[PDB]
Amino acid sequence: MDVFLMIRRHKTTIFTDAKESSTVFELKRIVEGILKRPPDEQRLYKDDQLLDDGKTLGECGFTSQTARPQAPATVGLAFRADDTFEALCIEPFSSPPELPDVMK
Amino acid sequence: MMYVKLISSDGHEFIVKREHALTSGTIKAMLSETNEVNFREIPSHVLSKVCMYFTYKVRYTNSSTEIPEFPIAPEIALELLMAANFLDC
Amino acid sequence: VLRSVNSREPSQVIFCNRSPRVVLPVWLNFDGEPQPYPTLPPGTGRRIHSYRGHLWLFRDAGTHDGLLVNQTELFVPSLNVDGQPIFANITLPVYTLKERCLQVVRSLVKPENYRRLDIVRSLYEDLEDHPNVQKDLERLT
Ligand SMILES: Cc1ncsc1-c1cc2c(cc1F)[C@@H](NC(=O)[C@@H]1C[C@@H](O)CN1C(=O)[C@@H](NC(=O)C1(F)CC1)C(C)(C)C)CCC2
Repeated sequence: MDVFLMIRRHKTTIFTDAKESSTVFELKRIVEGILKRPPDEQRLYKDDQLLDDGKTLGECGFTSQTARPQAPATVGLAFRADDTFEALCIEPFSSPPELPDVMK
Repeated sequence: MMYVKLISSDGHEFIVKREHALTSGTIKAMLSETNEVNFREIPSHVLSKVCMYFTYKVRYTNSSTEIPEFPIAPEIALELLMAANFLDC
Repeated sequence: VLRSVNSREPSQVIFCNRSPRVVLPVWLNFDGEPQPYPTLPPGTGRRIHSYRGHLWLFRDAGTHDGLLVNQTELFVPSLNVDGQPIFANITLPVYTLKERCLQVVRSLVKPENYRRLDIVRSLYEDLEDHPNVQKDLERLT
């Protein structure tokens, strides 16, 4: 069962897929391969909840029917900048304009 | 795998698999020699939907399995169309 | 050119809507004219009586958007083997992003106000060209 995810840190957004049986650590290995920073310097989050590396994505709520290809689930990323880890910050996308009158 | 970066007009950088992005010949030509492509006229709330469409197309092309609708919120429907019209997606 | 063969040979078919759209079944008569049939709500299946050699295409009932039957545009009932009816599986095609956006905007904008939108005139012309079975049949031929 494939799950589709957005790993988001600041204005960086990674679109990727994994298995529901895959662990958070494998997701971190993918993030390492992309952004070149080791898993021990990474911290992953579902909402405001820290994710343990040993748990599978399904246990942490990432199921194939909530993490859809046409509607992927959001996974927050936080990096260790120095001795301390940074706070979880995900910059929101731009806001759409007001709906035109002809569509309203 | 191989990843490329697509930057919106408002600075959001989306990292997507190369194979998923190469479905569009527009992105394929825009790459050629580069793994980074900047879209100065496409905002993030539209380009994110574009990447979602990339994933959706790669997953559901050639499926007997019931294909779900691709959702488009009204508030972005216009701009996405323009983006699509400019990229032939 | 595209027309049904008057075989007079029966073939029982299962119209299976595996799409989230209200499906209109269109049979092509012996003269090549599209004929509308009763609609199917989303996720529903009907057992019909049709004939071998007959031509069927499937549309969105409200918008006339093209739909796929058994992963192709046209369905022709065949011989029933061991009393088993023939499945016609109506699914959503993988639309281009432009066609999906056009569908959404058409569903949101009255045809009167297409020109009032702030888009390129090319796109007005594209909006007005909303799905039509006859033009699709002509191009096919
Ligand atoms: C319930 C329903 N929900 C979605 S659709 C549907 C449906 C319902 C019905 C038919 C077809 C349908 F989809 C009906 N079935 C047909 O009308 C079939 C379809 C096509 O094969 C043509 N046809 C015929 O009977 C034609 N007859 C012949 O060709 C000959 F008998 C000389 C050989 C016709 C010229 C009388 C129209 C039967 C009555 C009800």
